[PDB]
Amino acid sequence: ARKALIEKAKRTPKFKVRAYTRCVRCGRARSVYRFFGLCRICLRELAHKGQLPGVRKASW
Amino acid sequence: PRSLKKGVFVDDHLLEKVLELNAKGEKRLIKTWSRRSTIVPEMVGHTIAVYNGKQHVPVYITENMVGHKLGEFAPTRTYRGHG
Amino acid sequence: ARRRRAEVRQLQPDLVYGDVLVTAFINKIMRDGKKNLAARIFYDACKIIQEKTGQEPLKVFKQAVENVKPRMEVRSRRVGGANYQVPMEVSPRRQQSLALRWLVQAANQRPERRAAVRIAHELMDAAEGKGGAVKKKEDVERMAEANRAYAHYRW
Amino acid sequence: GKGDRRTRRGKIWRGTYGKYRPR
Amino acid sequence: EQYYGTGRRKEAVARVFLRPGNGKVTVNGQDFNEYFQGLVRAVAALEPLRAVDALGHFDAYITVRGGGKSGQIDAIKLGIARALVQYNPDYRAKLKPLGFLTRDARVVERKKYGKHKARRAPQYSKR
Amino acid sequence: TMNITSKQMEITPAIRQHVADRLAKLEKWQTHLINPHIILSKEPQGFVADATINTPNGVLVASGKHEDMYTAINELINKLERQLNKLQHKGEARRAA
Amino acid sequence: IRIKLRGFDHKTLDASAQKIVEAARRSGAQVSGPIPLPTRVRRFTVIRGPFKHKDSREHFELRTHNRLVDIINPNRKTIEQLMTLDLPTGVEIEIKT
Amino acid sequence: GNKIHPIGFRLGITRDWESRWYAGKKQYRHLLLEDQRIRGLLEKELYSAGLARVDIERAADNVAVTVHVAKPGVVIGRGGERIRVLREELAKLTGKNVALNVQEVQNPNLSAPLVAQRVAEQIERRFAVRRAIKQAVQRVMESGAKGAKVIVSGRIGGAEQARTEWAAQGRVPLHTLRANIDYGFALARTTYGVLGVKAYIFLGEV
RNA sequence: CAGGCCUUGACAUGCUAGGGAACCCGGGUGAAAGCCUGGGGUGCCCCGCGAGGGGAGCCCUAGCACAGGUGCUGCAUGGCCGUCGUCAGCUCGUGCCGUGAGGUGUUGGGUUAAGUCCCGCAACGAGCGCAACCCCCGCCGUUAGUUGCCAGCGGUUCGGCCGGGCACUCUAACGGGACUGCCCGCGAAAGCGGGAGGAAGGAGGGGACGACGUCUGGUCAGCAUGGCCCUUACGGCCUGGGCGACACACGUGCUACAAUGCCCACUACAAAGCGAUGCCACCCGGCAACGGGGAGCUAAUCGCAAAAAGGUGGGCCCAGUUCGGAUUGGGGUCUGCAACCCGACCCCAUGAAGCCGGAAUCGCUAGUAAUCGCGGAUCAGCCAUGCCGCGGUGAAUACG
Ligand SMILES: [Mg+2]
Ligand SMILES: [Mg+2]
Ligand SMILES: [Mg+2]
Ligand SMILES: [Mg+2]
Ligand SMILES: [Mg+2]
Ligand SMILES: [Mg+2]
Ligand SMILES: [Mg+2]
Ligand SMILES: [Mg+2]
Ligand SMILES: [Mg+2]
Ligand SMILES: [Mg+2]
Ligand SMILES: [Mg+2]
Ligand SMILES: [Mg+2]
Ligand SMILES: [Mg+2]
Ligand SMILES: [Mg+2]
Ligand SMILES: [Mg+2]
Ligand SMILES: [Mg+2]
Ligand SMILES: [Mg+2]
Ligand SMILES: [Mg+2]
Ligand SMILES: [Mg+2]
Ligand SMILES: [Mg+2]
Ligand SMILES: [Mg+2]
Ligand SMILES: [Mg+2]
Ligand SMILES: [Mg+2]
Ligand SMILES: [Mg+2]
Ligand SMILES: [Mg+2]
Ligand SMILES: [Mg+2]
Ligand SMILES: [Mg+2]
Ligand SMILES: [Mg+2]
Ligand SMILES: [Mg+2]
Ligand SMILES: [Mg+2]
Ligand SMILES: [Mg+2]
Ligand SMILES: [Mg+2]
Ligand SMILES: [Mg+2]
Ligand SMILES: [Mg+2]
Ligand SMILES: [Mg+2]
Ligand SMILES: [Mg+2]
Ligand SMILES: [Mg+2]
Ligand SMILES: [Mg+2]
Ligand SMILES: [Mg+2]
Ligand SMILES: [Mg+2]
Ligand SMILES: [Mg+2]
Ligand SMILES: [Mg+2]
Ligand SMILES: [Mg+2]
Ligand SMILES: [Mg+2]
Ligand SMILES: [Mg+2]
Ligand SMILES: [Mg+2]
Ligand SMILES: [Mg+2]
Ligand SMILES: [Mg+2]
Ligand SMILES: [Mg+2]
Ligand SMILES: [Mg+2]
Ligand SMILES: [Mg+2]
Ligand SMILES: [Mg+2]
Ligand SMILES: [Mg+2]
Ligand SMILES: [Mg+2]
Ligand SMILES: [Mg+2]
Ligand SMILES: [Mg+2]
Ligand SMILES: [Mg+2]
Ligand SMILES: [Mg+2]
Ligand SMILES: [Mg+2]
Ligand SMILES: [Mg+2]
Ligand SMILES: [Mg+2]
Ligand SMILES: [Zn+2]
Repeated sequence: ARKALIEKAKRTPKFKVRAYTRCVRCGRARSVYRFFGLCRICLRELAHKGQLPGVRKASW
Repeated sequence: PRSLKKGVFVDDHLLEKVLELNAKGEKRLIKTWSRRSTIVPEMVGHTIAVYNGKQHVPVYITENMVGHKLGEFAPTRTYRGHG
Repeated sequence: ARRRRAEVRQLQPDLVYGDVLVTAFINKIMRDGKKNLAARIFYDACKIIQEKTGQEPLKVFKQAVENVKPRMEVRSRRVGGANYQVPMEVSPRRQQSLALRWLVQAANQRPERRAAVRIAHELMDAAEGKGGAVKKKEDVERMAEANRAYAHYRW
Repeated sequence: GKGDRRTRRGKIWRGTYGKYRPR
Repeated sequence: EQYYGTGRRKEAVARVFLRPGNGKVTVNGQDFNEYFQGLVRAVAALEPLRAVDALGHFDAYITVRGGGKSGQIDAIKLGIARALVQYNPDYRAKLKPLGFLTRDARVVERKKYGKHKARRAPQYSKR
Repeated sequence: TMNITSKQMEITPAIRQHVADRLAKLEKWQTHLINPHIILSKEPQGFVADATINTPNGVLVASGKHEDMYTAINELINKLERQLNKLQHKGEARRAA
Repeated sequence: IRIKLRGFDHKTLDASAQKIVEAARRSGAQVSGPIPLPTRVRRFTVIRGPFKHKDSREHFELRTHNRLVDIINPNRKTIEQLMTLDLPTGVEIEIKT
Repeated sequence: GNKIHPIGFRLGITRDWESRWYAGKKQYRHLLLEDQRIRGLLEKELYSAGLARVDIERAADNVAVTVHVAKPGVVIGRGGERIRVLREELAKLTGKNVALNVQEVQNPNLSAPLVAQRVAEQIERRFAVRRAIKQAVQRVMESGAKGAKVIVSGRIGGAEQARTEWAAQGRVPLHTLRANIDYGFALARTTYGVLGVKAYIFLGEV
């Protein structure tokens, strides 16, 4: 039960509660960041590539 | 519990059948999946079969069990004890 | 630690008497980093001992300290197949730490209901040579003398 | 303390308000 | 007629204005003792001038913001001691030896991942 | 008390009880067995019996391996004993001088 | 006559805060020099590995740096000339009054 | 399993982002999605060309995609045939004014993503992986690089036991921030499974 | 998991044939899904004053390929991570020694946080690590002066509010600064001990950073991927249940057992963040949760916001209590289609265990521990006492 689920997550639901974010990249339902539309893993994968504008390794 | 400003919630599809049976005179058994529906004064004396996930449990409604939810009378877990 | 002999923290002299030893005592009173509370308790105690016995609190406090200092202690050392309680002299740094520690602990075993009072009275007894604090010191010393025979195992 | 709702401290810990901690 | 110093401790910053007079001291719109009422830590703030006897010789106008009362107190201690070195250059000796003229860099160490706090580690049961 | 984990395997109360009677051999040494934990597991080669037990004089960690789950358990016990006997007697070695 | 500058890169921000402040200082009269508005930092903290290993993270941040410049004595010499200026890509400009 | 990604570690020091723009909270995600879809299409279509980097720029309703490549011609076409074909496929997806540029990769044998893909191609052709890796590194050093390191992990040669083979020459100081190191990855799909290829090229320190 | 349903199928690329495309709107049956069905107008380039004739814009219906599988194998794998370990190490080239595995270098004397550096040496170099280059913090400077600041002079509705100014604070970009550089001493040197200057001293504090490799470590359930397995079902939709069960057992935490405390009332002092079906001033109804009004703020402007410990006063008087706040009864609020299973919050009542914890065992070397509160991601709401951050207060001790 995966591709059917990345699909069902797209279609608007019968009630607005049933909506939930999936990672637009890998389809992950968990740890999905609103700001990027990405999960924690993809967030890390693209950022390391430099394909997230302004995003950089944070050190203090 | 549910805000008093809002309604006394019954799923309408359950309720409708109640009033239908009330008019003609009650009663046939009513199979419902509506655990979330309040027992309502109009329902008293009926016997509603409440699906617990597996079986439909026959529940004869009485004057004492009005304010409650339908699910409260069709328990969802089989537990006979330990050991 | 393994590499070097650590550095003794130099404390800041206390506001009311200008005393590093008082500051140290305050910190030992201090629970949960509530030093304002800690400060009051001591200074409140300093008030009390003046009322009960009109002298210099500072003089009392310092006399109580010199009375709780263990001059000799036992430290275990397992030699062969037995643990011997070896008699050792206490370094002045350590004498201080133990004295201030026992003072507060013995204070807080006392029955009267307010800390400042317990701290007051214990400092009064220890100054005169009574109280559980001095009892600790006396005992530690007696243990050491009791094992004078093992004083050659000293490192 | 912090576990008692009917007190000020309890409402702070819990991050709510009421009679025992008003705003 | 005016003399100035900048004090910082932790997150507290203090602007202090030394102006000669009888010794009245003001912190953020209130007397010293009104703002630091009930704090033993307080009178440590006036320590730099006690080192050069400027106890009663100066009034002091003082701003303070950020951090907490104690850090603010330590901040004041710094600034008024900068103000003094400013009021007289030869004040350095008999101020530097008391280290009043230096700023301690000791601040809150950052919280690290894997730990409960900065250094406090989570409890583990090996077996 | 004593915990047993059967990783990605099903076992019976019988088998669990067997392990308890087998660990029981360690009671020989009259020392406290604190939270003994047995983990049973299946590799492609055979079974694996893991155990971690703490005692007043140290920890016991051992892994037993064998095609027969019972032998795997028995070898686990053998390795645990040898460790426990060292923990209980190593201190006696240097009583002189 | 307000110009508000916002970018993810501060080299290309200060770049453009400079040039706007130059352009209108040329065709006069007064530019209120580029004031650096405090940065809004958006942090993202992630577990390094895809599965378990909770105690290991990596920190990422996204910094929106703000600049403000005020052209005080405008004179539409500036206003028209400003309409064409070579602005880098990582910067967004806002003009208001 | 340890080493930090050598590019993400150098962002804004020796290496610059590939999507350079600003966007606010309400917008960022949607631009980013479109950005990746642009890369999705182009990564498939421009592979044969020798795709190394794909820079992306944005202002307002208009976007400029700069494609770096070893074979500019394979991108552009005959007088602009494919280059035109692209804008249409592009701005259909974009739905906005999509400027497509192309730019030379002066030395493809100093471009780490290129070296990586070449070796990945070589090992899908059932070439001798170790002989290949030494070659790749030999090419990169001849082309003047200050150091090189290439790594291949997986069922090498078809073997059931996965293994990792690498080779290196000169300097590759992955710990040095100011050292410019191009990095690239290439996936080699075979009948027996996936091999991973990593290429490190040390162009020099800044 | 149970039950009700769907069969090129929730989704890709196809090729073919019927319908009209396309999109919206209702009706029946039903828990819903689904099944049933009654609505209504398709541009094009086209013979079109004419029926009529498409093409492919997209759908529909029937096919066939195919889809789909969080089914198996992390012991076939890529990727990424954990660990030993921020440990000081792991090697290569050539030469030399050995029949050979292999040695040498890399050992040795000194030194360092360090295979750090020095001296010596059949070794002479080189690489990956170490360090440095990067970020935060500490001092200072330059450039800037609003939405931030207010030293001084004017107004001052009595509030940096106004004039004004950018000094100061700050904010945020760029620089300076520490190198054992300088003196004493020991040294063959490298260094070590002490001093001064200085905001800072011997890596200034913290961060990012993790060698060759190990654990046939972890993940086929984030993703990818070989192969094996499912195909009116091991795919797909829905309603309900379950993941929240409870004789027991262990791990991590929260709150505690009280007077250095608890309660009330009044009164101070942060930082980092977050906020247009959002953050909510202020007003009014309610004991309250909250509700209804309603201004401001694309936010250094406005808002969350009150920080808490603390301070000042008053009560409690050593009791299972004015400690503790579990359990349960009753009444409400809010979110949400819906709080029975299974939400958080408020109020009334109830007011348990617990009097400091056996064997055993964890953390921490300084702004640390301890203690105090604040924010954020996720997020309709929340089971967060979790996690990642932030500042407040602020120790003890290290012989070895
Ligand atoms: Mg299924
Ligand atoms: Mg999948
Ligand atoms: Mg949701
Ligand atoms: Mg989600
Ligand atoms: Mg004590
Ligand atoms: Mg005692
Ligand atoms: Mg006596
Ligand atoms: Mg209470
Ligand atoms: Mg006072
Ligand atoms: Mg803290
Ligand atoms: Mg653990
Ligand atoms: Mg068990
Ligand atoms: Mg199981
Ligand atoms: Mg079992
Ligand atoms: Mg094992
Ligand atoms: Mg035996
Ligand atoms: Mg042995
Ligand atoms: Mg944890
Ligand atoms: Mg593995
Ligand atoms: Mg792997
Ligand atoms: Mg496994
Ligand atoms: Mg030989
Ligand atoms: Mg030979
Ligand atoms: Mg050799
Ligand atoms: Mg050799
Ligand atoms: Mg070696
Ligand atoms: Mg060797
Ligand atoms: Mg040596
Ligand atoms: Mg080291
Ligand atoms: Mg070296
Ligand atoms: Mg040598
Ligand atoms: Mg700062
Ligand atoms: Mg200036
Ligand atoms: Mg030194
Ligand atoms: Mg390093
Ligand atoms: Mg395994
Ligand atoms: Mg998979
Ligand atoms: Mg697979
Ligand atoms: Mg085959
Ligand atoms: Mg369901
Ligand atoms: Mg459920
Ligand atoms: Mg669960
Ligand atoms: Mg049991
Ligand atoms: Mg227990
Ligand atoms: Mg907890
Ligand atoms: Mg516990
Ligand atoms: Mg009691
Ligand atoms: Mg009771
Ligand atoms: Mg009891
Ligand atoms: Mg009570
Ligand atoms: Mg109730
Ligand atoms: Mg519920
Ligand atoms: Mg205890
Ligand atoms: Mg306690
Ligand atoms: Mg014990
Ligand atoms: Mg340490
Ligand atoms: Mg407390
Ligand atoms: Mg919080
Ligand atoms: Mg939030
Ligand atoms: Mg939330
Ligand atoms: Mg609950
Ligand atoms: Zn993802």
